[PDB]
Amino acid sequence: GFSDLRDKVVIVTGASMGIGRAIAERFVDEGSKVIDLSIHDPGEAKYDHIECDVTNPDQVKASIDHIFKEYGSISVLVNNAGIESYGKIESMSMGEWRRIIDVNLFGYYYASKFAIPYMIRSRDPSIVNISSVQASIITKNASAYVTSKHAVIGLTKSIALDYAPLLRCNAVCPATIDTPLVRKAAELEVGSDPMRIEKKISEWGHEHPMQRIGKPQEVASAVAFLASREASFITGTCLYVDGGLSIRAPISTPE
Amino acid sequence: GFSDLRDKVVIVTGASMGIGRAIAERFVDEGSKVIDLSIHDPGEAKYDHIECDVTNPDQVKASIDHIFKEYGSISVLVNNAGIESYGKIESMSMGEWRRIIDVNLFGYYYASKFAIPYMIRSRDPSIVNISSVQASIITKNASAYVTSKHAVIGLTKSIALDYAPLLRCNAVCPATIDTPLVRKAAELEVGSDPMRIEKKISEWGHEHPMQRIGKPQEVASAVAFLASREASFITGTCLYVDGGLSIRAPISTPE
Amino acid sequence: GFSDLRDKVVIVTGASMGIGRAIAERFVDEGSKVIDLSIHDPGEAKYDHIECDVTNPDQVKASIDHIFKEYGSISVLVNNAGIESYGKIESMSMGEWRRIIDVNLFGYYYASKFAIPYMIRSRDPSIVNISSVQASIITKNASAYVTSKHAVIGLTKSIALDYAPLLRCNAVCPATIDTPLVRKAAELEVGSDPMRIEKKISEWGHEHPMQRIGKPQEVASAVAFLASREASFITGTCLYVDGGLSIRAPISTPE
Amino acid sequence: GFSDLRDKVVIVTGASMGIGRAIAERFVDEGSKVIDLSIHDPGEAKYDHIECDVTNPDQVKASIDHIFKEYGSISVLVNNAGIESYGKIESMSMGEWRRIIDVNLFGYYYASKFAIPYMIRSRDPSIVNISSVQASIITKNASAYVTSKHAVIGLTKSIALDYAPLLRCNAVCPATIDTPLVRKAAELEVGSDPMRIEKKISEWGHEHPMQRIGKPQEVASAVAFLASREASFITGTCLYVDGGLSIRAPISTPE
Repeated sequence: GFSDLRDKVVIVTGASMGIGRAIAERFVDEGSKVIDLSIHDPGEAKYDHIECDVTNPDQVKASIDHIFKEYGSISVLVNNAGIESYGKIESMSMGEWRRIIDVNLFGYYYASKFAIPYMIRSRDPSIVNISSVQASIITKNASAYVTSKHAVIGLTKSIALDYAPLLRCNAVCPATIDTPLVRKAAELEVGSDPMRIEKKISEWGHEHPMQRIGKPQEVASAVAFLASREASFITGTCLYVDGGLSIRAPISTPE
Repeated sequence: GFSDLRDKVVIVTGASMGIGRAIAERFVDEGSKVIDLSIHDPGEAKYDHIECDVTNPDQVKASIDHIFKEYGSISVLVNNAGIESYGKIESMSMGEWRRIIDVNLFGYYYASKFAIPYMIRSRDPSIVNISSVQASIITKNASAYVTSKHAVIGLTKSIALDYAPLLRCNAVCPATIDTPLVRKAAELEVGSDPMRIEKKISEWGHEHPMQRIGKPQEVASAVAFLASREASFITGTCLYVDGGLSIRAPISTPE
Repeated sequence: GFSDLRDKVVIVTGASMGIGRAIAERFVDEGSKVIDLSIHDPGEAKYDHIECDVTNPDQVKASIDHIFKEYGSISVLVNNAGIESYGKIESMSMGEWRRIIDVNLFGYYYASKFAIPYMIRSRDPSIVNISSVQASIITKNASAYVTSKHAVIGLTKSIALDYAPLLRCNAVCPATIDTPLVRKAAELEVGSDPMRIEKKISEWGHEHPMQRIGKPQEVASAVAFLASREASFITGTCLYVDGGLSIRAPISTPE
Repeated sequence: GFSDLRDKVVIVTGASMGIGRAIAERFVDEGSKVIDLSIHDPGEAKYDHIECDVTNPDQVKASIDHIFKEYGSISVLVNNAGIESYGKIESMSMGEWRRIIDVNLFGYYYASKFAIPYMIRSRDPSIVNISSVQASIITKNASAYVTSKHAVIGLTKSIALDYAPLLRCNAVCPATIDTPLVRKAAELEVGSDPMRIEKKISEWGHEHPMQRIGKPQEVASAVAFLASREASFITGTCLYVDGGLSIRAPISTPE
């Protein structure tokens, strides 16, 4: 582990499930003081939780003031809350398309905007944004999702450049990870039959050079590294946690 | 020139000045039937113009519907309309930040969403999105702008993947170009002295390996190429027109 | 076409077949004075040919002096000559691995090294290096090939930076193109049966968003553009001619 | 620290000084059994050393064979040995240019080629190649160096794709780091005045958003992370340790 994360105040958005939850759980294991900002209840959890809608600037600011005055500081902000729906730019309603941008992008902008003034009062604060391997190689009929993930990269670089050297800001670009959302994605394609869903997830896993999809904990490992002093000279980049997906051309060669 | 562009219907957003105007004029010179969609009147111009605010999806749709009925088709759409304001995430109001995203990203989404259905009714239609070199290397205190330009790359890949092989979609990533916006950016730093401004612009020029800033017609050449059949197997990419800016590290070496 | 290429002296290496030949043929159509530098005879061709081994620095220099003194100048150098063989870093002999680097990299370095002193005496000389989409997304068991293609990108950037603004240097990154080499690649996998080879090539084509492999002429179009004045502010980049291959993740989504 | 590294056999090339020495010392601190393969003796060090010229494949193979017989396995290989000389493609002799490629690229190919067969006999082996920020943004008159660093990225992807999921392979892309090589690079520009040298180094430091150059231990932190199980789903990528250098455009904006 990273001993410097102990006792540090860490905020994770959208951590009541999946990747966000594995991230919150890793920081708890690192001895940090973790606060989950999300609309859903994480139920039984080793970390604190605050009902908060990341797209509601008034709720976000208030939740961040509560954390700072209650804890005394904020060292790490992990922007993770996000969503996805499918459809061509032609069929998906404009409302649904803007909503995806609002959650996946504006939610990061709001949390970052209000947390930064408090974070820079701490020693070496760090922000980690969860993007996607789709900030590079993309999927079909995911216009809004793909756009928001590219936008997150731009926000990450600009925050990194605007606040260096006091604060660092990096992104994590995961490929297919074993989460409920990915489970839903499979289902929306092969039905509710959980065994077919397993064959589907397996097909995706085999497209990754590592021959399997990733685990939430593996994304959390990258987040913990980037948030620690071990990444002291690392800022403005995306650490790809994709089992080699982004460097693989789907073209066979003689074996 | 690119002969296949003659007589084809080409829509260019924000073509009343700068890069947009240079793009419209190049297509006119190619013999294309050009329509400018912007809020400002380009005065005496060889291309057609329709008053249109790209952040208004209803006006965008109406404008595009009208063009199709009046001209019979739409083969090329060039999304160029954009704006830039400066400020740290903490100082720029949320409204202004959001307004930059509205024009720079949603404007491209709206124009694309409504033109595509018509475009796929023509032979090998093409869309070219003007992004920026800042889709890779960025400037300070330009959070909203930088974010919007990264987002445009995502939208570009999505459209390219969603509609290939029927329609192609690419972007152009310009570095510093001689336009009113850029002259204004310099003025915001050095004042109205045409001598002190030329100095600031010459400074930026010397930062580019080509030792000068680009000309609008140079960006227009890249747009015409990508919109033409000379780029029939090119889709989903960004053609950098940056005089080498994006590949230069600002670290001296012996000489 | 690009009227500025007329009467210009253009050198193309490895142009007795495939991509290199389509490139030579395009410049001839542009009215340029084309000279093919290759070890094989292009037979009946509308352009000049000089028996030359690109890996032989003495042969390269001599061939370039012959061209310059005979023609009076050199405006464009297209480095294309290359090769490929398959095998894990473990099985392929070291001799075969170095040979691939020698042809795909050192051959570009030699031709560039000797042509540059003559080119910079011309107005706006241009160099175009043929790399590959594998300078980004790669194939398996192609260690030496993939490495050489990444190296070509580095050589391109450095030549661009070292000689700007007098001379420009760019690369073209093609994906699967209909060439004899690609035909051989298929065969080495599915046998000599030309019909199975067709089903194989078709499978590759369908992996590209454009749903087909590229044509040599389409690569030549990109080369002609980059070599012309239309690309006057373009230097140090790679123009991807990949039908969208490099931006596509091999992950299905709900349709 | 990364507990899984304790007791594992780690080979580091060019670990007698600078980044290489910092990497060896970090692994020693992790409890690993470290062996340095270089031509220079690291003097009194906690890690083991074997006299070895990485451009000699026979000596590399012999050294690696010996390590495996003496230690029982090899879990990590860190390719770091490298050199840098400056000069325009026209002035640097072909021999020196080629020598840079021999050490910087072939040295990595040789060490990897001979260690891999042994490495796949251990549990989750890992290779980390030290590339450079110049695999993206480059410096002038560093043709061979820049070319070699791009090539290293290609070799890295290939190894990653060829041996996944058994073995992982990633690279680290360091910007300016405080090492003897860098101090020497500065001296080549400003002389031996420790005051004038510190000035040159401070100049380079201010070019990085972090406002300082990196420390060798910071590069070592990234290497240890990638070599550990904390990066089990990370392969084929380059982790940039550049203090933000690669995402900064050298163009001023109002403030």
